[PDB]
Amino acid sequence: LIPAPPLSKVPLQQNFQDNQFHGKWYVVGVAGNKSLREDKDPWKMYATIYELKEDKSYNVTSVGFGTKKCHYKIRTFVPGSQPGEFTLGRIKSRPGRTSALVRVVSTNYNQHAMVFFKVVQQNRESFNITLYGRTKELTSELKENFIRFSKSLGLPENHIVFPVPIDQCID
Amino acid sequence: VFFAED
Repeated sequence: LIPAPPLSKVPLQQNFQDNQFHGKWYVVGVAGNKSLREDKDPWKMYATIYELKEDKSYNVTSVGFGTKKCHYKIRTFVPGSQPGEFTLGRIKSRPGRTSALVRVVSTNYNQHAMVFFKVVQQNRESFNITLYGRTKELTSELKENFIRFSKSLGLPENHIVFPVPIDQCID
Repeated sequence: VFFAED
């Protein structure tokens, strides 16, 4: 586990606009602090829909393809300490569960976003940077920039994955 | 399936 960077190293998108970040995004890159065993099945692209509600939370629905069937994951992101930051969950961690901090590093709303997450699940800590696109196409100059940003947070290139584009389940 | 984000 590479240690998570201090939040002073993680930019926050200026003048974040929640109603423009709304909608469907594909997970087109991920860089995270664990592992990566080459002896596996390739990680398939999935989609996340951020639906902004009048109470300024997002209802966040992911859809993806397993082996044979579609899967869904639904949860709420609530505004954090400043615009572009969120935490997981309406009520803070019930019985035994997951907590997360979310910071939108950069977005232009109609093409891509880079979003930093720190997560605890079953007392285990991890972090990732997720690269989102409004379309599935990922070109080389954006792959290069995502690798550079990931390296700036302490992650080397072997911890960076560009999920395989697929048609099942996600559109 | 949901290997990124939260």
